[PDB]
Amino acid sequence: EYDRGVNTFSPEGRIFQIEYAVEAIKLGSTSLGIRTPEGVVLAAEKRVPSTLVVPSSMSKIMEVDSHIAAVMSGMVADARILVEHARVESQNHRFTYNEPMSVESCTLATCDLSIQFGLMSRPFGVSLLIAGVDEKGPQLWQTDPSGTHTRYDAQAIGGGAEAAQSVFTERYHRNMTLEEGETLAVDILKQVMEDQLSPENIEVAVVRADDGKLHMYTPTEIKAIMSRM
Amino acid sequence: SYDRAITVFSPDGHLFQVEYAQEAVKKGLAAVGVLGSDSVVIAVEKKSAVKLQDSRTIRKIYKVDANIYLAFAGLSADARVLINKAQLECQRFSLNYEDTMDVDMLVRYVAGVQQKSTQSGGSRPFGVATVIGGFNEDGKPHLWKTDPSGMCSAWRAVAIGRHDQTVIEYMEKSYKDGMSRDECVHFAIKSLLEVVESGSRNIELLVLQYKEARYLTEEELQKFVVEVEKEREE
Amino acid sequence: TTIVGVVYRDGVVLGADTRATEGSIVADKRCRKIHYMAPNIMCCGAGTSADTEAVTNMVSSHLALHRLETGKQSRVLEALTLLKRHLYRYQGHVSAALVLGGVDVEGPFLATIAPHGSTDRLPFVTMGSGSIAAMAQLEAAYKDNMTCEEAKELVASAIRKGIFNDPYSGTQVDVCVITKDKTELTIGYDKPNERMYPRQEVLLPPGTTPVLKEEIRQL
Amino acid sequence: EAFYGLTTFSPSGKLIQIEYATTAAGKGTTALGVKATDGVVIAAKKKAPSTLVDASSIQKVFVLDEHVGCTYSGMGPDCRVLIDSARKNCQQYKLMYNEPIPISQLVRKISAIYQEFTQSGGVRPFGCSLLVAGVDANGYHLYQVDPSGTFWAWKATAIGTGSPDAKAFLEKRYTVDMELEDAVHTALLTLKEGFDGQMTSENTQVGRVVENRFEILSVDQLRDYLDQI
Amino acid sequence: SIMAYSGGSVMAMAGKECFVIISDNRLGEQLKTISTEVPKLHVVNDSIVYGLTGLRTDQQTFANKVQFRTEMYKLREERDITGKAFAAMITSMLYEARFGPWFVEPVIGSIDKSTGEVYLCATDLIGAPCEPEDYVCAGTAAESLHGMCEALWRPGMSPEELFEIAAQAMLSACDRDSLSGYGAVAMIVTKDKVTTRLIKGRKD
Amino acid sequence: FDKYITVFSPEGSLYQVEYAFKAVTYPGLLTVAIRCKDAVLVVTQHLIPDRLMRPDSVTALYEVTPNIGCCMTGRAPDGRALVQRAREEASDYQYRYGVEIPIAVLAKRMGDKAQVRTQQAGLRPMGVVSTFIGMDQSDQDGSLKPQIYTVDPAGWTGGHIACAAGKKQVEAMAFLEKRQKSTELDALTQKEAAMIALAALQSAIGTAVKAKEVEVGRCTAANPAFQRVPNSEVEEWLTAVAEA
Amino acid sequence: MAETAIAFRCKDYVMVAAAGLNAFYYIKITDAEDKITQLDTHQLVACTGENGPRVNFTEYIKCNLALNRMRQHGRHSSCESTANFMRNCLASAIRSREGAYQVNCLFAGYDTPVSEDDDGVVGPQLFYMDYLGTLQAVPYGCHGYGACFVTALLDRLWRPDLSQQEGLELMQKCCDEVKRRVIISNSYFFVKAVTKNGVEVITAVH
Amino acid sequence: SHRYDSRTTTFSPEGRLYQVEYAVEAIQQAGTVIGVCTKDGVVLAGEKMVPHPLFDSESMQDKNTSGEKMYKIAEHIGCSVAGVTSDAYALLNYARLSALRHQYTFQEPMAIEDLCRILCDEKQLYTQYGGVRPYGVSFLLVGWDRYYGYQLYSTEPSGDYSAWSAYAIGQNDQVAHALLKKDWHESMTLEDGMLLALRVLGKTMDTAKIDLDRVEVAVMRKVPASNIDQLLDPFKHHPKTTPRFQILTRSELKPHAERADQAREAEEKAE
Repeated sequence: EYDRGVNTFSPEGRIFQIEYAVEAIKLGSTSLGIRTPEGVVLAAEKRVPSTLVVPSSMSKIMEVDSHIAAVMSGMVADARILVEHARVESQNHRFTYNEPMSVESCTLATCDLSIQFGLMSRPFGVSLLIAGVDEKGPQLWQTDPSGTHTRYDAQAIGGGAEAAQSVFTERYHRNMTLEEGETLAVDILKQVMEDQLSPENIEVAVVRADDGKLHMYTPTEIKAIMSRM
Repeated sequence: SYDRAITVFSPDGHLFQVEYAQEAVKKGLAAVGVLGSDSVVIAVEKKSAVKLQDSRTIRKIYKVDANIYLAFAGLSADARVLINKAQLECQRFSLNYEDTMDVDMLVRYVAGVQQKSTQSGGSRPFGVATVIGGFNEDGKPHLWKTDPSGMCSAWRAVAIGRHDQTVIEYMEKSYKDGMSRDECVHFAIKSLLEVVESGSRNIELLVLQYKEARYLTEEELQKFVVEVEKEREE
Repeated sequence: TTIVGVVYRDGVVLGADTRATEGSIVADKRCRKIHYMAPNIMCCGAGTSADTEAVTNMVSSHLALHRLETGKQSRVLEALTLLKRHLYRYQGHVSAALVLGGVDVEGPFLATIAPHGSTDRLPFVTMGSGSIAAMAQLEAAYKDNMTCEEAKELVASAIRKGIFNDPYSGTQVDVCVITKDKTELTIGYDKPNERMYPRQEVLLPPGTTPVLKEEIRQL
Repeated sequence: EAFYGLTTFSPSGKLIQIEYATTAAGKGTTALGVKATDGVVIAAKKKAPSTLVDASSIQKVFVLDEHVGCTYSGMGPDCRVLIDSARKNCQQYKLMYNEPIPISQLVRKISAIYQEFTQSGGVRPFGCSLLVAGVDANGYHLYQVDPSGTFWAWKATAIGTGSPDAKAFLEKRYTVDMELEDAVHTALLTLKEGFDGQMTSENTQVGRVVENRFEILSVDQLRDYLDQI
Repeated sequence: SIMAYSGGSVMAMAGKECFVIISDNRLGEQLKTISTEVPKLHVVNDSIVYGLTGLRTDQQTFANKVQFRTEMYKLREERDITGKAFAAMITSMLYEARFGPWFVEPVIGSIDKSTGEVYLCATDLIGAPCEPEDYVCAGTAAESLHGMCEALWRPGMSPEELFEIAAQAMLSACDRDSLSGYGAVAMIVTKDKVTTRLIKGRKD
Repeated sequence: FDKYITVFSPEGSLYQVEYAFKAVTYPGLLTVAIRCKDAVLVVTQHLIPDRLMRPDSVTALYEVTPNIGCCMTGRAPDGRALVQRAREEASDYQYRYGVEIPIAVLAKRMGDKAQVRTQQAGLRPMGVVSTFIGMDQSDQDGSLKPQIYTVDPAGWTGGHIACAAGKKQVEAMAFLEKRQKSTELDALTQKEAAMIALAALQSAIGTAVKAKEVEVGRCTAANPAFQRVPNSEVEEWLTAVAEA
Repeated sequence: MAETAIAFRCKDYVMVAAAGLNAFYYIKITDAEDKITQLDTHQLVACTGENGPRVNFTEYIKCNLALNRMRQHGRHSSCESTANFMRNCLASAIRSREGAYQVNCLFAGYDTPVSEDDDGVVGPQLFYMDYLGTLQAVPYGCHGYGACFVTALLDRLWRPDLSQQEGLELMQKCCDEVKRRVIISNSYFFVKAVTKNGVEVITAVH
Repeated sequence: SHRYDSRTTTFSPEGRLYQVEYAVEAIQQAGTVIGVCTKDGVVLAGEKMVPHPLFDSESMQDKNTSGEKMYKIAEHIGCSVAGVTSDAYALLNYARLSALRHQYTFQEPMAIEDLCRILCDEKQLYTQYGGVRPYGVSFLLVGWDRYYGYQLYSTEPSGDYSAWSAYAIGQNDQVAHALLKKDWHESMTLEDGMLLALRVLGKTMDTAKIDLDRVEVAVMRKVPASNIDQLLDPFKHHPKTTPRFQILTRSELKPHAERADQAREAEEKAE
């Protein structure tokens, strides 16, 4: 496994450690993101290893800034690193330009840390989704271990992703409400999760277009979503 | 400087060096943490008690700051390094922010050092899991775990080391919220004895209450081992 | 301090006074200002004693080492180059001022190094606070192809001019002769200053000074 | 730019590169040393490949400082590294303490360089042993340093090719009473034992520690000793 | 002056197979006296003693550097340092700091344990040695101590005679120095024996 | 595993250094050097098969300093690189000591440089044998004696009376040993020496040489600077060999 | 100099006092900045000088002591240890880029047996430090403008064997002399003692 | 060059670090060392290698600073090593500096357990960073500090360390442990510990008598303090007793080795 150095291309023009880091993101818990004109929604399977875990502590959704959230899949500890950098970058942007960082600019600056490997032994085994609201309204991007951001309208990452890109293709239209989005989110998780979907087993957040602020759904408010289905 | 890449993804997404660090933690002595209403209980297996080791008390639960305590499983010497770093971090923090470090802050620092070592060229991962327990300066008790991937997580109770998952499966069944000090110590002793042989000289046990950390004397412990081994017949 | 060198037919004579002051007080009446540098090279120094000692030691050591590498005798011009390069780098801050004299295969070699790291190879030289007084006796009496004795006398004479006219210089003359074959250093070649009143033994008999406590310890 | 180590432990616990360096260091020609009550003698074969080598230019015995000498076996140029460093150390010590480095300290300094090349990255160990002979305040000394960095004080010994047999023959003839004339005689006799062909003041070198100094015998001085054996 | 700030004087003199080294006892900040029980002598080993003068913090720092060096020496080398090495060492250390010096002025006495050869050495703050045969000295009262030692000292004195003239000299000179005094401590060092004595002096 | 990096084999040998010695003979060129009472010569083959190559442009002889020549034998560009390093060494030395570097010191320093490449991994040993010639002043009388120092890829440095390196270095050496039982080589004249050198080259390479197929370098007590010997004079020696 | 600290040690305690004043040029901000910092259960340091240095220096020591007591399983450092650590830290600073910590300390402690094996010094210890890292054990000492008044008063009145009560009385005369004679209002003094039983605050004196 | 990296600081598949396991093998090949921690001192008894009749002494002036197995780290700290001797000297020098840096900074003796942690941190490093091999060394440290009294730690190449009442490193450590288990108790004099140390050492290297030639003994004990120079710092407290590391001459050790022949003769009577 040290036969091929880490900067090596395969015969198909893929860097091997990147392709492998991607393979690690398919072992991760499913996360997903849905752009709506009313806001963005992120939702994550928590996938806790025990009832004895305190579920707030296994937080797959993270405030980057008042208006940006991220949700990881793959190696959580690797994700903590990226999100720390995003936080720092988003805040340096406020500092320097006295305004909130755009969501894309933020995703860029999080990919700017993922290029660095030869410095970092290996790539981050992490894909983020980064939802936010700025001047161009709600937005959802995906980072990969490649370092390649990609704006999306709906996305999944994780073991779910393939089954969840089935469901988006059928039920996602560019014009849904924030509640129809919450609903499609939680639906998808119900369908792809291993465990029974309960209000502690998942994590849901939204960044609303109107206020441009990010709300993390408490278990209560996630029941309020499960209610109508 | 030597900066070869030690930790790298293999084909099926895995980081072997981190899986193998974790294998080194499954060979380590058990440790267990339990969170009650007003207490955290950290209990660890000792290796035995050969007549040769110093009869002067050596603790296998380490103090990181006044308020924070850490058990570990895995490579002793790696652990010792992590702990020294943790100790030194808590002081750096006091010194920068006057306040004392919240436990969760300390845990995150440690987990970040663990993570950092799965991604630094030249270095292998620490082969150490930790249980960390303590109280913030607001009377709220916490209990955390780190594994060698650098992942931490808060628990109501937890086990690390050999047969961690046997012990955690046990604890899922029994464990209730809002235990007393004495029910915590009981529950921890009970849980450890799922994998440790006697409860004689091979269990150190630490009890953390807001502002007061106290190891059981070998005598106080044995009233609890009889009270428990007598409850295991049934 | 007065140091002096002259080249004579067979070699080089160096000379020095021996008063080491501190401030305006003679710390040592009889210090050695003529440093060994190599078997065939000596140095005298003036300026800041510490700088002079450091520098000669350093170079002496380097040449010792270089001599094991090469197997040959040290050349006076290697000695000089190591010195000037060192002093030049410290821009005068290392306030050594050296007369360097030896004999190599190429013949006698006498030179000054100034603290800023200038050299001046010459047939007679002086350095030190006594330098001007001594230089004047060299200009007055030097000639080419002096015999060894002629050279010693002249070097002594020149150093006496500093001893007697520079405050910073005194006590006695040391000389060093360096031929192709050997290096003969001669302490007190001239002692023109005994003391003229014999010391008066002031009698202070044991117990004279009041003691409060005492600790004795055997070995 | 290679920073990984070349010398490593092997499953039996052995450091094999160091055994091989030790093998290399016993493939030299014979050198040996004899300590006596009033001095030390070290002596080596200079087996010149051809007659067209200027034997004056081959040095098998070396001054390290006025009071201490060495000779060596195994790979010449590796030893030249050690000797250069040992010369420096002798001089650094004088510069500091304005006394000659005691042999014990010198050998520990050498030992240390050898050890660095058994652990430091990128390098192989030294493939030569030294004898070091000298005189300090503790008297006369004679030490052997091997590539492990280990060293031994000896009363007499021999490194290089004919060495087991040369050591055996020194065991007989050595006496704690020995004076230096007899030591030289014994050293030269011991060489001569395993010497293919006539010994000459050309194809042998000899160093002695006598009084307070180390000196390499001239060919003149060595010829007077070789007329009595 | 920084060299005078802390006050204090030290002096060492040779006799036949012995020396005396002696310090005054005062520690000041200029004219403020802080303590009258601060002898400036350090014992390196049975045969070497030294005193430092100069800025007291540097005396402390440097003495501690000297004690690291000497204890390290003794472990590596398995013998006691000798006064010549010891003084060379010191000189080296002071000169390392030539461009930002330790404000100290050491005064070293030593006696070869065999021979009985006695070695004194005082240095300036950048480590220029002064190795006279008679007596060396340093500190605030150094002018006056040269006065006294010149006058009183003679060759081949015995421990006792030598002690008396060391003490009279230290006291007479310290009585003319505002920054030195409160009596003195003296160590008399022979081959066989070390004797320390605390000497009574003025309280001004 | 030991064949490709600078670690010891079980026999205690460094393969990459042995193989670097084969790089010395691979080109097929021989070099011979020889000292006489007041000179030293180095003769190396100078083969220009390519009619279109410019003979004066390729050489294995190099001034290192005005008073030190060297001939590199082996992998030519590795030789060129050692020459650069020698030159640097010589020049750093003149700056530091104010004197031209003695040739035995230069050799020694180049042996140190090579040795390093055999002990630090992942630097390829230079596959050359360096042969420095020059005069050398004696400390007794100040007279100049001629010197030949080699350095080989292991870092083994040696002084010689005569020496050959390159293809057939053995049959060249054998010839000079044999001619050293007759005459005393340090009592010869620059002519009798050059004859011996050229004859050894001829013996070894099994052919008679022409002047333009060798290149000869020289230092002499009279004129210590290292100089390419002109062809006219090499022709005359080669004539003097075919005859006597 | 504006804030005077005083200390002295008797047989069974070391008593330390220091003026509350905190100033800004002439503006008196408070007479109630406690400048006596406890470093350990039996060690305290009265420290004078600008808040910046005083707090950074004391917080550094207090941390490093605490650190070292962790990395040493709960064992208290000796007072001489601590004082040498402080000295070395001060001293190192005068030759640093940043420069001297402009603070002057009285370090006082009481050394108790740390274990059954401790043959060490038992009792009160007091050290005078200055910003350059001078460090001297003393039976009493002072810093500040009052330093000299008090020092001469203690030379007159101090005895090694005062009771804890004679000590309060004597410290009161010390504080009072500093109020009588220093132009700068050192109106309130904080006073603490160290004994076998630790640091006690003393409110009876001010 | 990366094809030839042996990857010394990597984990193996069972979370084992092979280079550290094999350093341990190297140590189990080394001369045995026994340590016995009493309450009157600590004893180290070590197997020297077989004394060729041509070995010389280094003629060091200080007899107690080093021997073949035993070294002094500080006035209060001694050690003995098993394993790659030259690695030992690298570390030993490190331990010496550390103990003296501690003394520089605090002006008091470093405690044994801190010296020990320092040492083992230096070893742990090489098992994690740096791509070179570990130090192939095991100490037994001994010494005395005011915190814990006589102590005896032992270190391993992993960087772990442990406190013991008695222990052995080197050749037949398993066997020597089992024998100390049986005969160690909490109330031994120094003489008793010296005996136990030799009985065990002589039992592991399979000798009828103890072979004075093949054995070194060191003792760390407190002795009266001589050079209380009290006029020189009046306020400084000087303890009445101070630790001393002592290496026993052949003669000081002769009695104690006879006395361990006699308790090996009186244990073959019962049989």
